Parts: sequence; structure tokens; C-alpha cells
Amino acid sequence: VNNTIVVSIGQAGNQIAASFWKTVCLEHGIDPLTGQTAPGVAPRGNWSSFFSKLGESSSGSYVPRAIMVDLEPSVIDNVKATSGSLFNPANLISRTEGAGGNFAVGYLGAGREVLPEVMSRLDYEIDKCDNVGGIIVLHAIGGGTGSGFGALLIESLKEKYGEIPVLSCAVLPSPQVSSVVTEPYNTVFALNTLRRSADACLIFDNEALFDLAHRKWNIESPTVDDLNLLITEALAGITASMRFSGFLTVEITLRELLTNLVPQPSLHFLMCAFAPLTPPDRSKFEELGIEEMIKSLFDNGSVFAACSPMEGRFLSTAVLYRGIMEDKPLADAALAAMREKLPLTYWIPTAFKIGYVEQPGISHRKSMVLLANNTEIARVLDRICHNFDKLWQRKAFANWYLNEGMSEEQINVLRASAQELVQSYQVAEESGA
Amino acid sequence: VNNTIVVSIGQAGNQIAASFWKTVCLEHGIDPLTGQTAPGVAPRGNWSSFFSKLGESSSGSYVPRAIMVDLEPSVIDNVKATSGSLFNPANLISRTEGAGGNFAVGYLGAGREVLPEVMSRLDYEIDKCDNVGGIIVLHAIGGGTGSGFGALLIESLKEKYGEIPVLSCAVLPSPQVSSVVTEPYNTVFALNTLRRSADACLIFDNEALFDLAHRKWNIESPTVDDLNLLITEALAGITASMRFSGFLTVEITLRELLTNLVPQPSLHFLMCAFAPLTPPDRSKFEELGIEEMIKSLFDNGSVFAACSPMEGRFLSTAVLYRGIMEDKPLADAALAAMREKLPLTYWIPTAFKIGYVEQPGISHRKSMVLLANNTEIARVLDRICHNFDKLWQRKAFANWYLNEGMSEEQINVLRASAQELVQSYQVAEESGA
Amino acid sequence: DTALERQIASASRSVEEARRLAYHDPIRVGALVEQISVLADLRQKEGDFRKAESLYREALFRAQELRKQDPDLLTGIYSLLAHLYDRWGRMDKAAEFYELALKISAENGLEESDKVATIKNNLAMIFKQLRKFERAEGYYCEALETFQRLDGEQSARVASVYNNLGVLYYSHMDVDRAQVMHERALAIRQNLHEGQMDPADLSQTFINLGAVYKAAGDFQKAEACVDRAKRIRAAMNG
Amino acid sequence: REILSIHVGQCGNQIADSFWRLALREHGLTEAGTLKSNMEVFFHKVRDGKYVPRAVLVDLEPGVIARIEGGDMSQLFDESSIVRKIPGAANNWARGYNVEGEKVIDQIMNVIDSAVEKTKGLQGFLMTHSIGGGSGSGLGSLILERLRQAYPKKRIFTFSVVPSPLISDSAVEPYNAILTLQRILDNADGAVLLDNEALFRIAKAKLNRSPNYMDLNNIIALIVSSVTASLRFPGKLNTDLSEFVTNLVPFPGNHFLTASFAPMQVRTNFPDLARETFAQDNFTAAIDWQQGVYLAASALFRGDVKAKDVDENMATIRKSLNYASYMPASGGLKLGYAETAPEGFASSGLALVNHTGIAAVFERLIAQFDIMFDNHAYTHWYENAGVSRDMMAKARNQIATLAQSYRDAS
Ligand SMILES: Nc1nc2c(ncn2[C@@H]2O[C@H](COP(=O)(O)OP(=O)(O)O)[C@@H](O)[C@H]2O)c(=O)[nH]1
Ligand SMILES: Nc1nc2c(ncn2[C@@H]2O[C@H](COP(=O)(O)OP(=O)(O)O)[C@@H](O)[C@H]2O)c(=O)[nH]1
Ligand SMILES: Nc1nc2c(ncn2[C@@H]2O[C@H](COP(=O)(O)OP(=O)(O)O)[C@@H](O)[C@H]2O)c(=O)[nH]1
Repeated sequence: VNNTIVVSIGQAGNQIAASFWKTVCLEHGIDPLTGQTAPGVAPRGNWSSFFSKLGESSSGSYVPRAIMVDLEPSVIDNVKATSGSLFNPANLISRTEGAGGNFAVGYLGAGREVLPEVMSRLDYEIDKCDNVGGIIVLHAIGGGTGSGFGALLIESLKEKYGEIPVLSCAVLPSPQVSSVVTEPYNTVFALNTLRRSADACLIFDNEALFDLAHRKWNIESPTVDDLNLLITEALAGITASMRFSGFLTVEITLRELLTNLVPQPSLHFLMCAFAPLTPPDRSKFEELGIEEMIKSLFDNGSVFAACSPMEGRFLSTAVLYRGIMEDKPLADAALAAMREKLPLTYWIPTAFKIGYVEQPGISHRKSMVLLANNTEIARVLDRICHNFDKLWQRKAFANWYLNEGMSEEQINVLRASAQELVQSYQVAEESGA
Repeated sequence: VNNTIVVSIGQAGNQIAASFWKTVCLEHGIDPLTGQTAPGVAPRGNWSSFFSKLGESSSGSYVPRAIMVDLEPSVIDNVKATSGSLFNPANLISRTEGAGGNFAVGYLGAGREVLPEVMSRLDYEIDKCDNVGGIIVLHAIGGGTGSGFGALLIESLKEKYGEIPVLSCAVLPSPQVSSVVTEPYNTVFALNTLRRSADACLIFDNEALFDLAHRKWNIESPTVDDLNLLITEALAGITASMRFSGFLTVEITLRELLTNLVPQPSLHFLMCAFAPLTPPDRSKFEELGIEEMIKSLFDNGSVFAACSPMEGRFLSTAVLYRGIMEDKPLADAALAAMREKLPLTYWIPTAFKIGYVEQPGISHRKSMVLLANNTEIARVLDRICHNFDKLWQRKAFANWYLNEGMSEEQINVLRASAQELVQSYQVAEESGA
Repeated sequence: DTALERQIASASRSVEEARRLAYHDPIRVGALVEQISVLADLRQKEGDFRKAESLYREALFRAQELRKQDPDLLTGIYSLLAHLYDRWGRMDKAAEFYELALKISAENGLEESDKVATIKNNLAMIFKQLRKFERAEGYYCEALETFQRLDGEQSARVASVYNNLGVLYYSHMDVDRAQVMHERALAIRQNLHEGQMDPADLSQTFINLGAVYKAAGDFQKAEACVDRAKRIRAAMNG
Repeated sequence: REILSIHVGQCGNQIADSFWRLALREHGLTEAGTLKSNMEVFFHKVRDGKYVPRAVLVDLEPGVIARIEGGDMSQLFDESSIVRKIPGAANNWARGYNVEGEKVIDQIMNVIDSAVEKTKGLQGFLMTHSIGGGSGSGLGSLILERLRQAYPKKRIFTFSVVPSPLISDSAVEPYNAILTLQRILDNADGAVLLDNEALFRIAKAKLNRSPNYMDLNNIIALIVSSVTASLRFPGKLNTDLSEFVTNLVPFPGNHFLTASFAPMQVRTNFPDLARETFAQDNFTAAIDWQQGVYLAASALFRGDVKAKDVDENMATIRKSLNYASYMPASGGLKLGYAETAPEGFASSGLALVNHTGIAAVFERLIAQFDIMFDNHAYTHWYENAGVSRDMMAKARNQIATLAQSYRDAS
């Protein structure tokens, strides 16, 4: 089956992937603390999309196709304490110093040091794959490692392989408050890579992921244990078509997902949404039907993004149903109303790539995942382009980017290369209007 | 089943056997501190090879066929504090004075006193046996008790029975430093017995057992708690064919082991090796396959002996696999490369007695044990023959051997009888070249 | 009912069996190739070259799908397609496919292999037909050195390349070098009697020596060679 | 026509776990011994439903039958058709023939005699062992003496397993063959020599799984059954056990047969089964081929194999084969059929081939004996257990004659 590697860069990408392989292993009926399945019985679903057979005894551990890369040791040592013998600890690479909001440490620095060791483990995974057809890099677009080495690694991987999708499932900076002081820098330095050398960059935003766990999962303080579960359940939702060969499962590979969702090579920043956002308190009589999950998919406060999705133009949309469906013609006819309700872009007549997966989610029985390639995703990056310029008219922080090896000529290119990105939806908004 | 007695002489033999019956009882699912099994359920494997049914209630203690003999009280009183009601305390014989590096106290002295009491307990064990087919005497070849009474007991046991194998699993003096000042004496006095009246003397060397726990079990200071576990896991490896009646277990008795490993009556000093020497820290993704354990069996620093094994001629070899094997033709074909790599002795066309035991080890899942009857084992005893002569040209220590009852005529015989031993591989090296 | 139709039925079953085997166990690609070569041969004999081509392409696709890439296998498959193109009369394509085979081997370890020396010989022969003498000579020399290092100087394959160079030099009227080549071939071929070489190759060498000596103006040694070839061809009737 | 079976040694009894789980399948019985074809051959009819097999599970090291009579097959075998004794014929011929052999041989024979006085048409002995160990080859050499001394007019077929040419698997193993291959040559009317190197390879090509000695024995256990399935599943060209001596054994020494099985419910169209049956790589021994011409091949094709095909298939095969000069043009290959395939298969094949290549097995086991005997290299374990060097060199001088008797048969 189409194998797929989940590379986990940075603290924000690892702590998603700490919770992502918790989910995926529990999704395949595999113990997430040992790597071994239930004794003697096969794992449910098609395990070999993400996993690898370690030991031919049918009860041994299944090592996930996952390299966890971060320049700070405390993140993966948290994972090594909370995974046991699940991961391959040759893939759980760590360093000492860290990056610390400095792009030019993850990209050209301590991340340059790990790059001969990281790529010597992707080559270990890919040669171990049957035929790998996607690489899901989990990082943030805010830090020094996830946005630094994530910009390095993806440009070190399509440059090497190139015939493989790189879905950079990434976490944008929240606009409510910046978790890094150099966070509108580090995005624009990664928007060089995540525009040019990544086939798609699935965004997530920490503001919207707070609101979708506070107002929707009805808790007071949504921790990062639950931000990395809203993301996870979406990342374990877009990859349910990759991992399951069921009844009428529309088996969507990453390339099969991105041919439907990347219209032209500079329009591949995808948002996401999940349904139902019913809390896990067993609201059984309030479980949502398919006619009303799609009504809750496309709310303005339902996507995992700072922008307002229905205030702009949905350019390419991919609604990935996942679970027990009784109603195929009631499916796709709710989207027929949503073809009328939602702002679409003629420039495209119709775009709803609809996945079914009969294997249900862990938390949900009838779960829906959206991937709307929106034009509003430039309006998230309009904030980042503006917060860059306020920190470039002053020529902000200091030498911190410049002493590591970057130049003022290069930084103005990458601002333009993010300006070329933001205009590339502004090209596609009014022409799509 | 073929019963087998493990007699434990000396401090060095008891502290192996303190840890040997820790292993074997845990190997059969028996509590090593009470002697009783888990309540109501039978012990795993074939218990009656080493054990005896004490109390017919199916939950009572299983007394091991083991007599622990030492002239110092502190060694067995350590065992009585760390075994509970496991051993038969009529077999846990102790005295007061000890021997103290004096062969002629264990042989002709305080060991002569215990010999009517020791042999009145072997006769208790053997009459209790179904049909005993081996006696594994655990001692050292360095001290006054293990090398003294071990030379007495084995010559008091083949002289009495004679139709039974005596595998003297013994610990040679380390050449790096002597733990006894009269230690090259006491070996040569025991190399009378362990050549003439023992059917085989399985050696172990405290230098190699330090290196195979420091470099291989990756600890700083290997204590004698871990020397007596490298030996143990090998002694619980050569006896897994004796104790287990499993799927395709090649049930190798001691006589069945020594017919394959004693070519002619003066070539029965056997080395040993163990694989994998993976440390117990759960190196699960670094667990060794059968093609590479055999590559780690036959390293120069992999045998439990001071000598370099591949620098001399492997005369008779017995590779005892023990554990879950998936690969029978990948087995024995790694040895087909090792038929070419290793220095063998034509004088023998082929010699690899290959045991399989499906019951895995405690510490290891796929464990391998070697027994190479090497010609280099005269080169260990060339050191002992030379260190004897430097302590006989001076006529070393004193009257200490001579006042107890030995003579200068007798001591020159036993040096020649060890010279007859060392030349007996020197006969078998160049004729085997 | 015809003998060829019988050979085809048998070869088809045998191929279908190897196909099913490789369905149950995708690794068994080498054996599929072997069975295919026999059936492809038969399809060529009946002139169905597109069927033969399809068989080899199928073999190639299976080889390409292996999780562990086997460049040696791919090299061999490309050389079978090359030979197919050659017998079909598609001379440019035969050269192109031998060149592809060589490129796969050059990129992996296989520069000095049995297959590679064979390919270089066969490719050199196509270059002779393309009237590219220098390229033909180059490849023949490489095939020659490799067979020298792999087999002794005293081997059938070495003598065959000597022979092929001989004919190359003879055809471009380099008579001196033609002579050396055919004599070296003669020397080897005499010393190798059993089923490791049929006597008809020995007769070709005399035949070729005959034309070389005649071109050299030694009509005596020429007739002596032509005589010994006639003696050989006669002596294989018994 | 009711064949007694003897399963001596760990190698033979492990085949008995494979054979009597395949003999129950081909006769269609459950594992307990009752009814779920001539069932009288292998099985003694004790009651109306239960069929106890005519097997002695003679064994030293009694843990092999503890696997058999512990798990799923304790109700099948009769426990007055067994022997279990410690010690274990310590991979030592002199233990198995003399020391621990003479302890059990009075019990072996009086259990055979209590199993053949229930017969009512005794014809053969499918005595299954190895020539490698000390129980299968030592006590297997002793039973062959005492059984021929008791039944000198009954065919004794030995189903041996040769030591591997690949490596030893036992140190003193080339001694234990020649001490056994003597007594097979002296007593048994025809032996099937099988080889664990070929049993590894052919099972490796059979299964998509690395084999074990349970999976290896199912190649043997079909060959053990296919030899004697024209005797119990009659069909046409009824080949009894008396025709594997008259047809396949030309000279009074050349009775060591190399048996293949094919196909390796599995159907096979059968112009290719005869090419699979007489594949050189499907024969279950490392026999010589580049210096080997056959003497007398056999072909027992069982199941849905109709006899018209062998006029086109087997006449084509025998042209492809290499016989001796003193065998005729289309002759030299006997045939047979059964009207019932083995369970799991739909058309099987067997080929007992008497061939000069089996002397290369003998020449290996003498060239190993040549160095190892003259240098006393494990000899004192025989000398100090009854068997002298005079008794052991005399064992060589028959096998060196026997290795020459195939070279005289070319
Ligand atoms: N979704 C999610 N986002 C996080 C988490 N931890 C940190 N982030 C975000 O990730 C961004 C950058 O942090 P990071 O890349 O881990 O810094 P680095 O390790 O120095 O590269 C910050 O803006 C945080 O808001 C987490 O556990 N989950
Ligand atoms: N492997 C091992 N060797 C030991 C141990 N204790 C002592 N030895 C060795 O045994 C040799 C002799 O000691 P020992 O026979 O116990 O003296 P005795 O009690 O006076 O006879 C010394 O050279 C030590 O190196 C132990 O616990 N394990
Ligand atoms: N075909 C086959 N060969 C075996 C089996 N078990 C062991 N062998 C081989 O038989 C040979 C002889 O061992 P064996 O006769 O069982 O020893 P013994 O029973 O103590 O005499 C060894 O060299 C093994 O390689 C088995 O189950 N099947």
C-alpha cells in the first residue's frame, strides 16, 4: 500500500506527533506505549501505510514511519518516556542547544548539523517502504526549529526525491498573541519553503483551535494536550483514506488529495475543519447527522484557521467523510446546498473531492473532515506579511538572523516571496470572483 | 527424563549456583525464594531434569538436585538467606575453617572430612533420580575448596559411578591478576582431576567475563553478580536441551553433548560463548538475527576464556540455539560460512552439534550458546603451566601443600599430568593443522 | 495441431504458472523472466514481435515494482528487449536498449559483470551494422577485457570476442589486426574440445582466417584454412 | 498386504507425527483414531470405529513422544505400541545399538510381534529414521538386524534421513551413517535416502515461509505414503512393496533410492508434473548429476492421473533422463497409479530413482569417515561402549564396496 512518512519537526510538530501516533496506533488497534499489537491477532485496517513490520512473530512491535526531529532534547525525551518501544529510537533524533525562535539555527545552523543524520533516516524509511507516496511533515511555522528545520528539511527532501508529495501539516502563528517574539519573521522565512518546495502546507492556527475546544469541546482552558488532539483528529482524518482498505473506502493518496486541492503551483495552502466537534462526554442523542455536520463544517468558527472562511472564496474543497454512513444520496446533496451557500471560485466549476472511509474514528462514529483550499488563507498571511513589515522598517531584532549566515538581500527576497504568495490568492480571488 | 545434578563446590561455584538456580527456577516458572511454583499450575518445561517433587500437593516446593559444598560457612549461609525453603538444607553442607587457597585442604583435609557427608547426599539425589545422566559440578580451578574439593569430589564420583558424565563447569584463573597467590598451583592440582576423572571441564575466565559485561552489557564495573550471570545464562543455555521437551527441541543429554565434543579422552576442556550479549535495557530494534548472532559468537572477544579463539583451531564445536527461530535454513548456513571462516581441525571433517530449544531464555528471546572445544584452551593452560614453573623453580610457598600430606614427587607428577594435558592439544593442533 | 502451436501452448502455461506464482509471491520475478524468454522466442519465430515485446515489458514492470531494486535483473531484461529489436530489424532501437542496459549497470556496481560484457559485445555488433567502426571497436575491447578478467584467456567467450573483432577489422580492411584477432581466437578454440564449444565455431575461425590470409596475399595459408574448415564441416556428419 | 511401521529415533518419530497425521488424512480419519480405501494397511482395526495404527514409536530421549502423546494425538497411538526409555542413545551408535539398544530390543521385538500376530497379511516395514543420530541410526541399525533375523522373507523398507552435506548437525555423524548403512545394506530390501539439505530447499520453494522439521517431514511423509499408496489406494498398475525390490534394485547392493514428490486442493495439468517429478532439483538427496546415470527410476502418479498421458509425457521424460548403458531405450522406468490423491492435492507424483548419484552421498560419508576414523577422532565413544575399530572399519569396507558398486553400475 502507499506508504507515508510522518516527519515531526520542532516542539509543536512533535507534540502533535506525540498525540498523532497515540491516535493512529489506537486507530489500528496497536498499543501506543509498546508498539506491539494485541497478541496473535492482526492490526485492524491497513497498518503498512504508516507502520513497518519489526519482528516477524506477528506479536512484535510495529515501528511507525516517523522521524522526530528537534534541536531541544526535552521534547523527544518526553516522547521516549511516553512511547516506550514504539518508535525506532534511531529516528528519535535530538540535540542539546535548541534553536529558540531563530530561523537561521534550524535552517542554517544546528539544523544543518542534523541534516546528514535526518536524511540518513528518511533514506532508511523510504528504502523500507513498498512505494512511498507522501511525506507529512508536522511542524509549526512559528519557531526556530519547526519553521527553521522544517523549511530546511522539505527543501532537502523534494530536492532529493521530488516525485513525492510533501504535505507540511503545520501550525500557523496565532494572531491573538505571538508565542515567539520573532514569529512573524519565522513564518515568512518558512513561507519560502512551504510555498516553493512543499506540495501543500496544511495550516492550523492556535487561536481557532482554542475556540474549537472551548466553545465546541466545552472545556474552560484548552491545553496543548487538546490543541494537539483537534489537529490530530483532523490529521488522523485526512489519513484515514490512506490507511484503510474497507468496504467502499475512497482510497485517497496524498497525490490523489493534492491533485484535487492544488489548482496551480502557488495555491497550496490548505485549511482544515472537523465535524462533529461534539465533546467526548457521550452526547449520544445529540450526535449529528450528515445533513447537519456539513452545516457545522462550514461555520466561520469551525475551521482550524484564524481567517473567516465563508467571508472569502473556497477555491478547492475536499470533504473527507469517515465512518459509518447509512445515507449516500443524503451525502453529497447537503454539499449541493453547500455548492450554493459557500463562496466558490468559478475559475473552477466544481470542486468537492469526497472521501468515504467506512472505518470509523476513535472519538467519533460519523466523523467528517474538511480540506478547503481557501483564498482567505492569504488573509492569515496578510497579517504575517504586515507584522513582518513593522519588524523590518525598524530592521528588528538584531544581527540574530544576520550573524548566522543570512543576508539583508535574502530576507527581502523571502518577504517578496511571501508577497508573491499573498498576491497569488489575491490573483485568485478577484479572478475567481 | 534425564536427571542432572548440579554440585556446587567452593565459593566461586556456589555463587554461580546461587545465581544458576535463581535462573533455572525462574526459567521453569518457579519462585526462586520459596521453591514452590505458582499455586495449582504445573511448572513450564520439564522440571524433573533438575528438580524433585517434594510434597504431592502440586503447590509444594520443588527441591533442586543440587548439593552446595564449601568449607567456609559464609557462602552457603548467604544462599540460605537468599533461597528460603528452595534447596534441601541437608544438601547445603558447610564447615567452619575453610580452605584458603590450599588445595591440600579441600582435597586431603577438611574436604576429606565432608566427603562421607557429601557422597551420602549425592547418593540421596541419584537414588531419587529416575535415571541420572550427568553431573554438572560448579567450581573454580583457582581456590582451595572449589579446585581442592572439586578435584576430590569428581575423583570420588566417577570412581564410584563411572557410567555418568561429569561436566565440571569451572572458572579458570584470570591471567590479568591472580585472585589467589597459590592459584597457578591449585589449577594444576585440579588439572589432574579435570583431565583424568572428569568427562569434560567447561572453563570460564574472569578476565573475559569482565570484558563481556563491560563492553557488551555496557556497565562500568561488572560485579560478581554479573560474572555469575554471564556464566549462568550460558549454564542455563547448555542445559536448556536437557530440561525442555518442546516443539522441535533437540534434546541433548550431557553424554549426547560430550560424544560430540570430546574427541579423545584428553581433549575435553571446552570453552563457551553466548549470544546475544545485548544489555537488558530493552534494545528491541537492535535485537540480533541469527545471521549476525553467529557473527558475534565467534569474535575473539566473545568467548568466556582468556585465549583468543579464532587465533587457534576449533576442534569440536556445538552451537546451541535456544529460543524462537523462524529460520531453519538461514540457521546452519550462517555456520556454513563459519565452516569456512573459522579455523577447524581436519582430523575432523565437520563438527557443529546444533541444538534447538523452542523455549526461550529469560533475558533473551533468540539466544545462542556456543561450546567450542578449542586448541587454544591449552594456551590458557600454557600460562598456568608457566606460572607453576616460576613457582616451582623457587619451590614456592612453603610446606603448606607438603605438610597436609602431599609429596614433592606427587606435585611433579601433576605438573607433568598438566604438561601431558597442554601437549595433548599441541598434539592435536599441528596434527589438526 | 502444428508443432509450433504445441510449443506455444506449453510455453504459455509455463508463463501463466510463473505469473500466478509472482501474484502469490511478488519477489519471484527472475523465474517469470526465464519463462517469458522461451515464450517470447516462439512468438518471434511466428513473427508476432508485438506479443514478444509485451511479454518483456511485463517482465520489466514487475522488476521495476520490486521494493529492493535489482539493477542486474533490469540490465538483463533491457538486453532481452534489445535482442528482440535486433531480430525484428529495428537496429536503432536495439542499440538504444543495450545502451539503457549498460547505463543501469554503470550506475550501480555492475560494470564488470557477465551480462555487461555480453551486452557490450552485442552492442558493438550493432554499431558495426550502423557503420560506426570506432564505437564498435571500443565496445568490443571492453567486452574482451571483461571476459579476460572473468573467464581465463582460455575460454569460449574470449575467443568469440576475438572472432567478432576479427570480422570488424576485416570488414574495414585492417587486415593485420584481423589476422591477430583470428589467430588468438584459433589458439583458444583448439584447446577447448568438449560441449564447452561446438566444432562449427572452429570452422568459422578457419573460414575467417582464410579470407584474411587471402586478403594478405598468402593464398597458400588461405587454402589450407578453407580446407581445414571443409574437413571439420564434413566430420560432423560422422 | 498390511504394512507395519517403525519409527525409531527423534528424526523418525518426528516423521511419525507428520506421517500419521497424513495417513489419517488420506484414509479420512480423525486424530483420535476413529472414522471421520484399504484402511487395513496402516491401521489395525481394534473396534468398529477406532483404527489404531500399526506403528511402534520406538524411542530413546522420551520427550519426542511427549510432544506426540501430550498435545493432540495421545488417543491415537496404542501405548503397548511404543517404548520410552532414558538415557537417550547419546548420538552414539554404540549406545543405540549395544548399550541402550539391548535394553529395549526385547521390548521392541515383542511389540512388533504383538503387532504382526494381529496380521492377517503382513508384507512390509516402513521403518522410518535417520542415519545420522544415535537412536535412529544406532537402534535403527539394531532393529533392522533383529527384524530380518525374525522375518527373513518380508520386505523391510528403510526411510532414512542422510546427514546433510551442508554442515554436520552432529559431530560423530559420519560415523553413525556407515555403522548404519552397513546394516541397511545387509538387511533392508530397499532404502529411501532423504537429505535435509534438499528437504530445506524444496520446502523453501514450496512454502512462502522458512521451514522447520515439521514442514520438512511433510515432504517425507508424502513420500512415505506415496510409496505405499498403490498398495492401499489400488487403482491401475498395482505396485506393491515386492515390486520396489524386483524393479528398482538391479544388483544385490544398489537399493538406496532417491525419492521426489510433485506437485511442489492443488491441481496440476500433468505434462509438467512429470517435468516436476523428474526435476533434478526436486529429488530429495544431494546426488551427483554431472557424473551420474540412473539405474532404474519409478513413477507413482496418484490421483487424477490417467495412463494415456505417460505414453507422451513419461516417454519424453525418459529420453531426457540419463540411464546406464545396460538399460533399454524406452524401458528402465516402472510406473504405477493410485485412484486417490493425498488430501490437499488432486494429482500427485513420486519417483523412486535408483541412481549412481547416491554413491556421491556414500562417497561423502566415506571421505568424512576416511579422515575421522584413522585419527580416532570420535572413536573412543564407540570403543568404551562396545564397538571396536575392527567392527567399524568392517562397516567402511562394505560402504566403500557399495560406493564402488554404483561406479561398477555405470
Ligand atoms: N498545536 C500546537 N502548537 C504548539 C504546541 N507547542 C507550541 N506550539 C506553537 O508552535 C509555535 C512554535 O514553537 P516551536 O516550533 O515548537 O519552537 P522551536 O522548538 O524553538 O522551533 C509557537 O507559536 C506555539 O504557539 C503544541 O503542543 N501544539
Ligand atoms: N565467576 C565467579 N568467579 C569467582 C567468584 N568468586 C570467586 N571467583 C573466583 O574463584 C577463584 C577461587 O575462589 P574459591 O574457590 O571460591 O576459593 P575457596 O572458597 O577458598 O576454594 C578466584 O580466583 C576468583 O577469581 C564469583 O562469584 N563468580
Ligand atoms: N527430516 C528430518 N530430519 C531431522 C528431524 N529432526 C532431526 N533431523 C535430522 O536427523 C539427524 C539425526 O538426528 P536423530 O537421529 O534425530 O538423533 P537421535 O534420535 O538422537 O538418534 C540430524 O542430523 C538432524 O539434522 C526431522 O524432524 N525431520
